[PDB]
Amino acid sequence: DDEINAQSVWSEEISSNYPLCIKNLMEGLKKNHHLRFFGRQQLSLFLKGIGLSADEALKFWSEAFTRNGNMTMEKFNKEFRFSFRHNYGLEGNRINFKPWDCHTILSKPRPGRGDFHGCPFRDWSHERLSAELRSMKLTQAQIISVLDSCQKGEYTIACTKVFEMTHNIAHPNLYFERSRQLQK
Ligand code: SF4
Repeated sequence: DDEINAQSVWSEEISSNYPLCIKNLMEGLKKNHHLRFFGRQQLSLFLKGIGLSADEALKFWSEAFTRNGNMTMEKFNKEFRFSFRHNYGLEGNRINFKPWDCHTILSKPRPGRGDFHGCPFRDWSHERLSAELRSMKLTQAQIISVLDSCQKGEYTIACTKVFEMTHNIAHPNLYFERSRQLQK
């Protein structure tokens, strides 16, 4: 827990290793203090996969959902705590839910307005992808290549390109582990 914990998953150091879908889910969680079912699962299970303990997860999710009076701790405990515990098996269900790979994520129903699950390389506009990638210090040429992949429907290749351009068999947790190790 000294490395991956409820507080460190909000740090720049750890979050620099997230792929765009996880970055998007964290941003929606930060802005809205809530995520709908599909994004709640995609993000909760990705964090379980990178080693966030069950105890630190309940800290992370309860703090994020109750921020700025968005809901009382009571409402969190009555309406969400069970669902988050179930993702770790804490309520006695003997299923160890596995993190979603890219194919699984792309296969979920496409996000609509207010949703943050899915794959930004498919689900975002070029304008929104361009700005996000500019903010990650990518150049014009580099962004055009990434978008070429997006236009061909080759989302996991576009993601791989972004990994390659931001560092000096398709799975968000694999992106995280590969990026974290280059960070060490
Ligand atoms: S390709 Fe996979 S890891 Fe990359 S942004 Fe899309 S769903 Fe996430």
